Amino acid sequence: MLKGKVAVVTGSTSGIGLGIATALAAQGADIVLNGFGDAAEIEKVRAGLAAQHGVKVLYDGADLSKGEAVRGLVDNAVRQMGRIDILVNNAGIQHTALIEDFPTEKWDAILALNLSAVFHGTAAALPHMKKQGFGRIINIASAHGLVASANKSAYVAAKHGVVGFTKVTALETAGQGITANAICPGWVRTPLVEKQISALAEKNGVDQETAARELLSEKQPSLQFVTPEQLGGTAVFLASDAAAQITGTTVSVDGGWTAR
Amino acid sequence: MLKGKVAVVTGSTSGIGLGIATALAAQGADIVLNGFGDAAEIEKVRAGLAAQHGVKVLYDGADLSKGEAVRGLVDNAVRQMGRIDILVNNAGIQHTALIEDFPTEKWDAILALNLSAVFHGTAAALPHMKKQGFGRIINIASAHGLVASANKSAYVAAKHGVVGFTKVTALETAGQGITANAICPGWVRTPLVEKQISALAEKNGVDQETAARELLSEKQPSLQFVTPEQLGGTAVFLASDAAAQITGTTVSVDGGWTAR
Amino acid sequence: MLKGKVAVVTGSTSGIGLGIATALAAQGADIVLNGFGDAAEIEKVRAGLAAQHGVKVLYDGADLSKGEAVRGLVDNAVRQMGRIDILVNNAGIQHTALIEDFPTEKWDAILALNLSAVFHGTAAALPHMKKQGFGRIINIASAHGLVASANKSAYVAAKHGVVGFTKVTALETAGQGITANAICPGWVRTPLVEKQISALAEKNGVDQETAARELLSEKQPSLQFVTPEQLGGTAVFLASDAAAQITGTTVSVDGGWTAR
Amino acid sequence: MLKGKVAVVTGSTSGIGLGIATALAAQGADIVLNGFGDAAEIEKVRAGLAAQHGVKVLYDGADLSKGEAVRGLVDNAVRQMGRIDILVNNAGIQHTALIEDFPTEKWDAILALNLSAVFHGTAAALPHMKKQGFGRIINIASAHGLVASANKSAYVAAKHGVVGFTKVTALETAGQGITANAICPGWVRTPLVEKQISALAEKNGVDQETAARELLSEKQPSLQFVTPEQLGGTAVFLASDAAAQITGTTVSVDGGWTAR
Ligand SMILES: NC(=O)c1ccc[n+]([C@@H]2O[C@H](COP(=O)([O-])OP(=O)(O)OC[C@H]3O[C@@H](n4cnc5c(N)ncnc54)[C@H](O)[C@@H]3O)[C@@H](O)[C@H]2O)c1
Ligand SMILES: NC(=O)c1ccc[n+]([C@@H]2O[C@H](COP(=O)([O-])OP(=O)(O)OC[C@H]3O[C@@H](n4cnc5c(N)ncnc54)[C@H](O)[C@@H]3O)[C@@H](O)[C@H]2O)c1
Ligand SMILES: NC(=O)c1ccc[n+]([C@@H]2O[C@H](COP(=O)([O-])OP(=O)(O)OC[C@H]3O[C@@H](n4cnc5c(N)ncnc54)[C@H](O)[C@@H]3O)[C@@H](O)[C@H]2O)c1
Ligand SMILES: NC(=O)c1ccc[n+]([C@@H]2O[C@H](COP(=O)([O-])OP(=O)(O)OC[C@H]3O[C@@H](n4cnc5c(N)ncnc54)[C@H](O)[C@@H]3O)[C@@H](O)[C@H]2O)c1
Ligand SMILES: [Mg+2]
Ligand SMILES: [Mg+2]
Repeated sequence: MLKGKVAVVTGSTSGIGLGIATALAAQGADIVLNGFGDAAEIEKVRAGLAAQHGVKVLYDGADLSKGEAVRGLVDNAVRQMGRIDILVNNAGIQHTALIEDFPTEKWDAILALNLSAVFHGTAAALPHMKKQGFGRIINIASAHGLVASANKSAYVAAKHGVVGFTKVTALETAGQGITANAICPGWVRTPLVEKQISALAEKNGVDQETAARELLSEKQPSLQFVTPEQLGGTAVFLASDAAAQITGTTVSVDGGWTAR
Repeated sequence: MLKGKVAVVTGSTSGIGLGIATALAAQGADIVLNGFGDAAEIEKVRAGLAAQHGVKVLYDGADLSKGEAVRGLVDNAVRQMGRIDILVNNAGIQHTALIEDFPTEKWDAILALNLSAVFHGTAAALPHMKKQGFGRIINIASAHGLVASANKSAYVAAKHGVVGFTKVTALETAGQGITANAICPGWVRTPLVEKQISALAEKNGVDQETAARELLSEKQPSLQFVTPEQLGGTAVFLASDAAAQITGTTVSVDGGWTAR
Repeated sequence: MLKGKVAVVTGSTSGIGLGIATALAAQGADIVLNGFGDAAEIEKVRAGLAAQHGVKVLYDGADLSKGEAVRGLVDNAVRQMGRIDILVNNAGIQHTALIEDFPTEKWDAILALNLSAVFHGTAAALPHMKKQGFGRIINIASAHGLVASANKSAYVAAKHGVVGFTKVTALETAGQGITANAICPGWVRTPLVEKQISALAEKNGVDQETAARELLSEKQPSLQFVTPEQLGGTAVFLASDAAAQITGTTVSVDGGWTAR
Repeated sequence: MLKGKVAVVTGSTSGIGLGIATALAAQGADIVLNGFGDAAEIEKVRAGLAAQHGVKVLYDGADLSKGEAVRGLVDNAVRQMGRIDILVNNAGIQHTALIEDFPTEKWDAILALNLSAVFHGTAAALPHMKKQGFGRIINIASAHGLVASANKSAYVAAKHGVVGFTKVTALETAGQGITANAICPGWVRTPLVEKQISALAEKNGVDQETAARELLSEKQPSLQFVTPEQLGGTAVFLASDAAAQITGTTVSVDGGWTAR
């Protein structure tokens, strides 16, 4: 379990990040939620997790496109929660276009959130974790941090960068009670993916579910979506003492995507 | 938990395999132990696990250098235990030499046990797992399934081969309720490693613990050995429902060995 | 240019090996051919090659499924041709079946040729190359030495093993004027592949070309076959002085196969 | 040979880029040089290459930290040279510090040049290359695009990003006459590396060559630096027709660095 520990999960107001925050709360960790969406729904999520699991849950609406706001999220988590044991760098965005059609604003935004926010959050966390002699940094990269798809240049570059950055984090902290690893999921049916399902159904003139199956079949041999609950379990495992010597690596949760 | 499941762990009379078997037993799985050793000592291990964890524990001493014995171990497991849910292919040997000095006899032995036993065990298990709609194949590869060292050609080749074979097992079973993955440890201070520590101590004319630290420092950034307990916890995670979409991949438990 | 250097190409009587042997001949290297087939055609090829490029081209029908025959091929290349500069380990075979249906004989034969022949070939070549202070070992692995496909367990395992073995070869020879690398081709339209195209045509009820394009389309983004000519040019590059510090690595010639 | 072709080589006033430009000029390619340093020396280099190899050589001093300047470099190369056949994305910078000490300005500067300039350059080049039905994009990544070192977070992230980006480039252009690949060098003794040798020398209290040897032995099994001339040869090879199906891959020129 994780009783007495504090976890900050970026982009945990929905999707994968909410599944990870929920799993960590279920292990007894105090939680800092973060991310956008509807404020009433966010408060319900926050109060609900605290009540259900009997842990402290805070919400910090920092916009993680700004480096100082990311560092502020971590530093304020320590101020309010008293420590930071687990940092899950999860917030991310997507945009698809051919490289020559890829707007520079979109390239910049994807690098800022999907890559640079991992840097800033890690930089802010590490002095605390070093003083603690304990930390777990868990970066949510992607199958796209190990391999590529067409039309996803900024996202694939960013996710590859996160994988490299995770390795450096591990090497700088090796032996200090701190590990850093990157979870690399295949498809998870969140709004990030639903948008691309919708696009494919339009392009192909089929219904939504036919597009969903095709999207899966192209990439994911199992023909099964990964779930936020599975990814929460994986984060819980990396946070555990069994994973004390798992550091600087990727854990692919992808139904066979990268095996072929 | 793994109540009502049966796990076979090859080479589980000592070292890593025993740590894995013990961890799975503690989650409530029935266990088939395998490997060599003293009758009284093995029986104490077997009877002690059964009594401690309240599970059935069989010992089958089959020599896994012969394909027919490996398949017979899986057969005997199903015969005596009723089913097979988890196969951990762990038994392995080492031999160090320059490639041009490498005894063909040792090349052959290392491939037969370190690689071919995985094929034979997997082949025997899969029809059961496929009929059940459930299975977990957990191969114990190495950091040497992903990178190399000098003087370990048969071992690196076999372990690389295990990684490839794992991927194919996964693709053949995708979506069928079965996963196959390879745990890739760094240094674990078993007799397999102690022999190399001893060899270094004599070569460099220092004491055992200086040789121990140098063996670690050369490969493993954390400067800490991985433990059988940690690898057992890693196996338990791979066996769990959270890992239902982790397939065809490697899990490096190596203290940063492969990150640099 | 490779004037006054000697290259052994295993399995060079046909397909990829022939392409490599040719390209190296055209660079002024002495050749030892090897492989199976009508001895009249083999003299025609061997003579044609010797005449056209002004090089000594020998032939040796050694069956490389046997360790001592492989070690013989090399030593007899040295006795006859004076030296060995380039060893290309290329001979290999394929067999498709589910793991549980894979005959042990086929498993064993695929390992013996596709993997163990590389060990035996290398073990023999090394003493000469080392005393010479120059050598190039070029292993013909595959995309399947890096990723996997369903139904190719022995092939994928041996080919991963070659990649691993190549790395160890590099490390043991580092700085000694010798490099070892593995070329990893995607689909090359040889009989080894024609066989599989034919099977797919029958399975789907389509002509040979619809089957070929679909085979390509599945794996190879460029939708173009790799050629023995190209693989030959790749071998030539690896043999050049520019590649002096290219060691222990793979060169993927695969039209994008491993990129996604 | 590359007669009639135009190559743009970023940061080719010094080091690896100059080696690559030189190699390409020698094959008959017209060259656009770029980068900083002494203007009189740059002119000697530019006029020298032009006269030595009988090709047109232009200097464009665009500061590639600005995306518009990178696109301007490519667009003006097409304007002044008639076409663009080969784009070598080479310019890069280094800064070493622990993650928590790493200045944001240096993080941003490294991503902008070492990663974003690769996007901007590629984006400008692609419409031209697609029109022409021929293109070669050669990205100078690093061993640090595939593995990590402590204290190099921005550089390792950027270089991993370049490896990912190269893959997406390959997939988007697959079959169209264009390839995109990433050359991944180990140590090359440029001023980028000399600065590190100097810091090591002062850290350890040794002379420069003791520090050079130690920097070498830490990472590079061959104990030999890679040369700009070798990298030029590799670039030339990738520009060749033999590499027409080499796309979306890395070519490691690293003396065994990533093998272990
Ligand atoms: N869905 C998938 O198939 C998939 C697969 C692999 C990896 N990933 C990665 O998982 C992570 C989460 O993705 P998801 O699919 O759950 O997406 P999602 O859109 O459902 O969730 C994104 C979360 O990030 C938050 N967010 C977005 N911009 C933010 C900002 N500027 N500051 C703070 N928060 C911000 C959102 O409010 C939300 O909480 C991403 O990094 C994504 O790249 C997703
Ligand atoms: N110790 C390490 O640092 C390390 C690191 C990475 C991977 N590994 C791998 O982990 C596995 C276990 O290694 P370990 O260090 O615990 O070794 P170990 O020598 O301590 O134990 C090996 C086990 O396998 C059994 N065994 C040996 N030959 C057998 C045979 N022919 N048939 C049946 N059983 C046999 C032994 O009886 C013993 O139970 C091996 O596959 C090894 O390659 C070990
Ligand atoms: N064809 C492809 O798409 C492809 C792709 C990637 C890698 N490869 C690899 O390239 C290599 C050659 O393949 P290919 O397509 O040219 O096959 P091929 O069937 O066209 O040629 C096989 C060659 O090896 C020889 N050979 C077979 N068994 C031998 C033995 N026991 N001893 C000596 N020689 C023997 C044959 O005589 C022939 O010359 C193999 O290692 C294969 O795994 C092929
Ligand atoms: N030296 C090595 O060991 C090594 C190893 C692997 C990869 N690399 C990579 O090789 C590339 C070149 O490295 P090098 O060692 O030759 O370095 P170098 O410093 O000797 O050369 C760098 C070149 O880039 C130019 N440059 C710097 N900033 C620029 C800017 N804003 N706009 C345009 N040009 C600019 C410089 O003027 C110079 O021409 C880099 O991408 C580097 O990361 C270097
Ligand atoms: Mg793939
Ligand atoms: Mg390494």
